[PDB]
Parts: sequence; C-alpha cells; structure tokens
Amino acid sequence: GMFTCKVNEHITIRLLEPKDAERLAELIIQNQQRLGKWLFFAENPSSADTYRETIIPDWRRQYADLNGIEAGLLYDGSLCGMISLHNLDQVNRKAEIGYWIAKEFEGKGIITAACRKLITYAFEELELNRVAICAAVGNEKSRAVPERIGFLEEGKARDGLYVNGMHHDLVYYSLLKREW
Amino acid sequence: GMFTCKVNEHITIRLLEPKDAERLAELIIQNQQRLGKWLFFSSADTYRETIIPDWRRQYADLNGIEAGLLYDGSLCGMISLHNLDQVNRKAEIGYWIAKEFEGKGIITAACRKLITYAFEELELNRVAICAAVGNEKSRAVPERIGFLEEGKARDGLYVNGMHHDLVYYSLLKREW
Amino acid sequence: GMFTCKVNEHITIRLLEPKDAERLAELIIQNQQRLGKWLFFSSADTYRETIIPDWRRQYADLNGIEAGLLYDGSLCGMISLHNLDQVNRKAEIGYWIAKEFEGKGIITAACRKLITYAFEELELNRVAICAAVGNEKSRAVPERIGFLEEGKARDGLYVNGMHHDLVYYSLLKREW
Amino acid sequence: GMFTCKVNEHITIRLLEPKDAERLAELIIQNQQRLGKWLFFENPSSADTYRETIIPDWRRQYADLNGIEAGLLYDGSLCGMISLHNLDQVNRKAEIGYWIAKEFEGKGIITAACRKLITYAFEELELNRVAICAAVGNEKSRAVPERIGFLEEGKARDGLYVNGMHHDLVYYSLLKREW
Amino acid sequence: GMFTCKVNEHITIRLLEPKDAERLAELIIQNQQRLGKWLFFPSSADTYRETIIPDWRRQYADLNGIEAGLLYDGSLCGMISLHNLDQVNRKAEIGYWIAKEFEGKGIITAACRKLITYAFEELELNRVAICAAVGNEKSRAVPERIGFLEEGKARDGLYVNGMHHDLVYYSLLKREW
Amino acid sequence: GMFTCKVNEHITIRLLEPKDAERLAELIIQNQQRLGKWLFFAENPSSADTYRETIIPDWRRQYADLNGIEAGLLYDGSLCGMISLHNLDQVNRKAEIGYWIAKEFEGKGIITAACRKLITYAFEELELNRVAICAAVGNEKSRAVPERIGFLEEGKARDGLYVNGMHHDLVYYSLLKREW
Ligand SMILES: [Cl-]
Ligand SMILES: [Cl-]
Ligand SMILES: [Cl-]
Ligand SMILES: [Cl-]
Ligand SMILES: [Cl-]
Ligand SMILES: [Cl-]
Repeated sequence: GMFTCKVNEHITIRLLEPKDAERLAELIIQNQQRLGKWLFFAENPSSADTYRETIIPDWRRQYADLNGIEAGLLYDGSLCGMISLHNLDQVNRKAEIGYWIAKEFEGKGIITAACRKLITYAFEELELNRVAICAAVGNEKSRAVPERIGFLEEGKARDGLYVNGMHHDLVYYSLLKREW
Repeated sequence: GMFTCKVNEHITIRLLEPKDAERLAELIIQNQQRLGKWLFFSSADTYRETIIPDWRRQYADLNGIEAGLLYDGSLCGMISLHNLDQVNRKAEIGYWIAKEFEGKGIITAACRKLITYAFEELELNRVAICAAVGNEKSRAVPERIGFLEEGKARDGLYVNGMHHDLVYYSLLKREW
Repeated sequence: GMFTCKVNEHITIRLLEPKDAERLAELIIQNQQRLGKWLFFSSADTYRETIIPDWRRQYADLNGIEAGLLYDGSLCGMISLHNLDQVNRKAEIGYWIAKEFEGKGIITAACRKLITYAFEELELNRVAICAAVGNEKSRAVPERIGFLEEGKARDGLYVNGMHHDLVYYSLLKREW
Repeated sequence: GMFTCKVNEHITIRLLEPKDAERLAELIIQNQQRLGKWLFFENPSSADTYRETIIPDWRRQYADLNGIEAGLLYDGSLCGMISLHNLDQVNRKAEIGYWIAKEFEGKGIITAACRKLITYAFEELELNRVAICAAVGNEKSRAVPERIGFLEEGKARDGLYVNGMHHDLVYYSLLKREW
Repeated sequence: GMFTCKVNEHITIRLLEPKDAERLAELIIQNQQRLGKWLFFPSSADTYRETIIPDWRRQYADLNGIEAGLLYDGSLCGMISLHNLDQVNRKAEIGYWIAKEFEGKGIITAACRKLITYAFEELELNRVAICAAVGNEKSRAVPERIGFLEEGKARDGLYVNGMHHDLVYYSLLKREW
Repeated sequence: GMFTCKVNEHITIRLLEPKDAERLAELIIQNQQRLGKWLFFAENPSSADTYRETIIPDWRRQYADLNGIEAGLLYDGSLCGMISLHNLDQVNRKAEIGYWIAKEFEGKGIITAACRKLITYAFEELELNRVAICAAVGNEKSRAVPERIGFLEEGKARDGLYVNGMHHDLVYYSLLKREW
C-alpha cells in the first residue's frame, strides 16, 4: 500500500486492489453463514474472479469519483473484513458507515477503532455534519459499535432488510459533528 | 405523451422531456425559495441538455422514476421514486408541486398510483416517504395514505444554510 | 407499466423491460421464420442485458421508440418508429406480431396511434411504411390507413440467403 | 495523409483531420446554402465545432466501420465531401452522398470519386446494393447516378426540407450483379 | 482498402480491420516470440477481432499513433507502428516486425522510410526514435541503415520469457533530414 | 486525506482531489517559466475549473485502474508540488518517475525523500524491476535527485524536450531492483 491508513499498530485500513481477490473471496466463504446480518449479503457467494474483474475495480473507481469508500480492514497485515463510507450526500452533509468482520477477529475492538478514524475522517476532512450506522435491530455485536462510540438511536426502518428470505427491522444511529 | 399514467382527470403523470425544460425552470424559479423543505431545489438550459436527459436515462436503466406532474395538461410539479434497493425490496417517494396547484389533492392521488406501481409491479415490500420535520404539508401525505411514522434523521437536511431534521414514514406491501 | 399508451381496451403499447426478456425470446423463436419478411433481425439473455436496455436508452434519448404490443395484457409483438430524421421532419414505422394474434387488427390500430404521435406531438411532416414487395398482409396496413406507394428498393432486403425488394408507402401530415 | 485514395492524378479522397477544420467551415460558408439540397443541411457551423466534435466523430465512425465521411481533394486541396452512409450490413446496402464547391463543378470530380467509393462498396464491403438519392429539382446531383448506371427507383414524397420548404427526393439504386 | 499508404509497388501499409483478425493471429502463431525480441510478445483471432483491432482503429481516429499492417504483394506480412507520440515534445518512436517468410526483402526499411517522411513532413515532428533488444541484429540494422544515431541503453528494458535484456535507442533528428 | 503516505514528519504524499484545484492551478501559474526543464508542461497552463472537472478526476481514475500515480507533495500540510509514477509497463516490469516543486520549497530535500517512498513501493508492491527518471540535461537541481539516490545514467534523448520554443536533450537514469 502506497497510500494507507494506520489506525493503530495493529489495525490498518486500505482500499482493496484486484490481487486482494483471492483472500477476500476465501475470507467470505469461511464465514459464509452469518455475514448477512451485518448489512452486506453474502448468502450466496463471492467468486474471486468476479471480485478481481468487477467489484474491486468498481469500488476503486468509486473512490476515485468520490462517492464513498469501500475499504479493507487489516489486523497484523491480514484482511479480516471491510469498512465503508457510503450514501454520501454532500449537499446534506451526511454519510453512513457500514462494516463487517471475520468471526475469528470478533472481540479485539477492530471495528470500533476503525470507525473512529473513519469518523474523524468524515468530520474533519469531508467536513460532513452527520454520520449514521444502521444495524439489524436483531442482536448485535453490530449495534454495539455505534453505542460505544456514542451515537444515538434515531429510529427504525420497518422491514428495512431482506436477508435470507426474512424481513428484519433496521435500527438507525446517528452522530453529529458538534457531538463528537 | 405516447406513454402516460392517467391518475384521474386533470391529473396525469409522465416522464419529462427536453421540451419541458423552459417551463420546468420557470416553475422552479417562481418557487425557488421553497423546494428544499420539499427536499429538491436551475438554468433552463441545463435541464434540456443535462438534467432531463439524465432523468430519462435513469428511468430507462430502471432505477427510479423522476416524472412530471400534470394538472389539466400542464406541468404543475414532480413525483419521484428513488433509492430503489432491489436487494431489500424497498424504495422511497418524493414530490413537490407549485403553489398555484396546492390544495387540489394532487400529490396524494399521485403517490397512490406510484405506490400501487411499486407494490404490484416492482413487487417492492417497502415504500417510504421522508419529510423535513417542520413541513406539515408534506407529512400530511403519508398520513392520509396510511404510512407509519418510523423515526427521524437528526440533522438530515441542510436547507439554505441550516440544519433540519427529517422524519421518515413507511408502508409495507401487506398493510396496503 | 406506469406509462402506457392505451390504444383500445384490448391493445396497449408500452416500452419493453428487461423482464420481458423471457417472453420476448420465446416469441421470436416460435417465429424465427416469417419475421425477416416483416423486416426484423438470440437469447433471452442478450435481450435481458443488452437489447432492451439499448431500446430503452434510445427512447430516453429521443430517437425512436421500440415498443411492445400487448393484447389483453400480454406481449404479442412489437411496434416501431425508426429512422427519425428531424431536420427532414420524417420517420418510418415498422412492426411485427406473433401468428397467434394475426387476426385482431392489432398492428393497424397501434400504427394509427403512433401516427397521431408522429404528427401531433413530434410535429413530423412525413411517415413512411416499408414492406417486402411480397407480403400481402403487411402491405395491407399502409394501404388501409391511406398511405401512397412511392417506389421500390431494389433488393432492399436480405432474408435468409436470398434478397427481395421493398416497397415504400408514405403519409404526409396534410393528408392525415 | 498517410492513408489515402488516389482517384487519379487529380482527385484524392481521404479522412479529414481536426486541422482541416478551418477550411471546411470556410469552404461551406463561401456557400451558405447551396447545401441542404445537396443533402447535408443550414445556419453554417464554426471551425471549433468541426475541429472538436464533428471531425473526430466522423473519424470514430470510420474506425468502427460504419460509413465513410471523407473529404474530396482536387489536385491538392479540399473542394468537397463524398460519403457512404446508412450502411446496412444485414441487408448488405448503403447510400452514397456528396457535395463539392461552386468552383469545382464540371471536372467530373464527384463522378470519379463515386466510382472508387462504389468499387470499395461492392468488393471490400461486399455489399449487394448501393443507392443515391437527390432532390427532384437538382439536376446537378441527378446527373451522377445517371452517369454511372444506377436506376431510378422512386421518389420519397416530401423527403427533403432544404430551407423552409419541402421538395421531393428521387432515388437511384445500383445492385452488384450489374456492374 | 479505401485508404492506403503506398510505399512501393510491392509494399503497402494500412490500418488493420476486424476481418484481418484470423490472418494476424496465424501470422503470429507461426512466428511466435522470436517476435518477443522484435518488441511484440499470445491470444486469438477472437481477441483481435473484437478488442485489439478496434482499439487500434480508434486510436488512429484519435490521432495518437498508428498501428498498421505491412502488406507485401497484397498480403499481410507484418506490422509497423508510430507510437509514443508526444506532440508537445515533437517526438515519436516507430516499431515493427515482419514474418520470417518475408525477411530480407527490404520491407521494414522501406516502410520505416515512408513512415518517417510522414512523421517529419506532415506531423512536423523534430525527433524520431527506434528501439530494439541489445542483441537483435536484424532489428538494430534498420535504424543504422537509415542514419539514426545510437542514443543510449535502457538497462533491463525488456522482459522476454523471464529474462531481462537491455534496450538500445536510436534517434533521428529532422534537420538530419 | 484518509489514505496518505507519511514520508516523514513534515512530508506527506496523497492523491490529489478536485478540491486541490485552486491551489494546484495557482502553484502552476506561479512557476511555469521553469516547469519545462522539469518535464511537466501545461503549455496552455491551468485553469482551476479544468483541473477540477477533468484533470484531477482523470488522474484519480488512473490510480484506480492501477496504472500510475499522480500525487501531491505536501509540506506540513499543503501542496508544494507533485510526484508521479507513469509509463507503467507491467510486462517489462518497469516505470518512470517525475516530480516538480514550487520554488519556495526548493532545497529541503522534499523530492528525494518522496522518491524513496515511491521507489520502495515500486520495488516491493508493483514488484517492478526497473525504475527510471529523466530530466533536462541542464537541470542540475533535477538531475541531482537520481544521482543522490544512486540511479545510473543510461543515455540521452537528443532533443527529447521541447521547452518554450526550443529543443534540449533529455538524459535518462535507472535503478535496477537488484541494486537495492
Ligand atoms: Cl468490535
Ligand atoms: Cl395533496
Ligand atoms: Cl392487424
Ligand atoms: Cl461531377
Ligand atoms: Cl529490411
Ligand atoms: Cl531534493
């Protein structure tokens, strides 16, 4: 990585590249039954070849054009999962954050730390005013993230998700620049 | 229009076209300092050359409809289905109408047709409407129709300099 | 469809959609023959991802309309306004329909609507219909509507290894 | 011009470049309307728009292989355009059009350039049919197809809008088994 | 072809066309790699007809470079290109290769010369450069016959089947004309 | 910037963004009657709109597409120049480096320091074999950069540069990944 984001001496964020195709792909299979509650939706497989030629390239192109960041999470130099800034709406000065992490790395404080830099990035660099995270109401290591950083529940989206044939509610949390 | 959507008499819905440009801009200037609370917000050339055509390509590519409203054959506003998300089987609906035509019950009837389309044609499960918190006129729409208030986005809107909260309403395909 | 053209209680003309891909291909195969005599060109895939997407985009950009014909609700064929030439204020109209439905006077009634569009909305001065010099059922159409024969295109067609001539018919605004 | 079409010691045909802009805008205005009849079209556009849009678009079209929009060069310089359009591959046919300045009339330029274009059409493209149409009252173009061996096919009623009005178009086709 | 560059009575240069795709693929397969040294180093008719040839054409339409075929007695014996065009710096490079079957007939030299006049007279560049693997006699000789001067070496400029070789560079200045 | 390259405590490298256009354009008008010896010619120089709408966006896509870097040099926070890796030839495993700096920032070793990070990346990530740098023959300050890091002079380009009306020679320099 020429351009990189050091979160701490253990956590690193960087934009994927095509050569990241294999690990991501494999890294999404090793956890292929679960990873849908964390608003992504890999109930039906990654491909590696698809990631190499289309998804990652599209992701970079998007970073190039400035609508968001689809990035990889790194712990001791290995892809553990991904973090993301999306639904960027400059006029309204806001974006949302998503993320997910391989089970093995659950519990080391990765996502929470990665979100913090990403939050700092969002408020100081993009001069955004609001950042939101959402998570399936249902159970959450994921809701736990906005709650240690200090977001506020603001609402629910009834049937906001459609994972594995099932309808779930989505709960919204938001954090304002002045509160941060 | 070859292709059109009759809501009832007086009220027809249709994609815009380059030639709608001079009037769309006129209609937007006479209302400039309002559409924003209505979640929208101009050089009538830009619409002809860039914005109307983009809205059209976007409809051709199937993600959303940005359409014009017509009262008795004239453009009096817009209605719109955006944030289409086929994976979560949900979308959202926005709208705005020129003062001139307020109170004749257009938006409501227009949304009713749009929701129908969302629900039996795109087979969406969820439809939301979103309104700045202080604008009773828009909120009145989800409310007569039967949506349920779902939450707020703190600081959701940035209208001419200030912060305002947005409030969401939703309708499920089964409550319909 | 949000946006249709209702010809008349049986017949609606409407844009095609990717999801028409499966029926559209079943309907061309069961008619792989007969169809180049009505001057028309693969898989439910190529239609789903490439052909219809471009027709729609063409419509969004304003050159012509490649629409489906719908009898009592389902696709029975397609009607077309092509070679739009604005400067010269003219265009052509082609069309085809599945055998299943050849008796219902669909093509003619659709054509009649599209003609109205060409002259009243597109403000065109001229519309032409073209046909294989030997397709009596095609030739009938312009003729019944009142088009004049203008001439022939020598070898204008190449249908399966062989070539056949094309006959032109035209209709001027001040006649319709 | 690296790649070129030598009609004869006198006439050459070749793609235009952006640098040809100045002299195409200029050669056309020298002659405001004498053009919509010649089936171009008026309100003559500038050198910039020819240099940055029209000529590049013509070249890309040639690269993709549908049609030629080429400049006509009479002994060194730009005296007109000839072109191959409505190239219909499934029906194996195209249409040829052209125009030259009032200054180059008489020298058989169009006729000569057409021939090569046609020859290309029939054995390279392997097209079956080549057509030319022209305004009924525009003997100058008409003499061309009649000179080469095309047959009058029909007239399109009101097929042209030169300036303000409408005139009819007369058609001429030339099949392959036939030249 | 409508548009053609006539080098001489036996040699013509022209843009390739999709239909040229089967012949280029074969011409390359039966030569193969002894062309990696030329500066070419595979893929099919299919890839040539639907991607490589079109990009080539499109780049000719855009006025950046020429990728053309060499024709000996109406037939494709190889290619020549004007690449790395740099209009601001008034310079370009020229490359080529022909099939063995057609070696020794003076084709490459002949087309280079034509290509050169054009680089100098019509595009009005000041500089023209050519390069070649340090040990590719056949290729190095063209520039020297024409009167290009060796300008320098690019260390490890080539990569031919896992080995790296040096590139030697020759330039020719307009006034040296 | 989220993703950057910390060269050292004062010098950072980053992809430029549309909002850097005003500063880039001004820096370019400010110099420019050099900037030719430096091998970066606008010729018909900047225009803050053009860099914002076209030039900076394309550079960003190139970075996404993975074929080069057009980055900004920041001293203590702000643009003082650009570094660049271009002519990326993955097949021959080689590429070239360019860079320019504003006069007021001359002589602090920004370029050298930044080229080393760039090289590192070139040799240990794109895994290139060769890296070159070229410069105007009489551009002592530029020439100094390669020679200080230990490249070797490889040859000359006769009239390779064309500055303000006239021609000058380009001299080439190259570093082979096995000399590191
Ligand atoms: Cl965590
Ligand atoms: Cl209302
Ligand atoms: Cl019928
Ligand atoms: Cl003549
Ligand atoms: Cl030789
Ligand atoms: Cl330095």
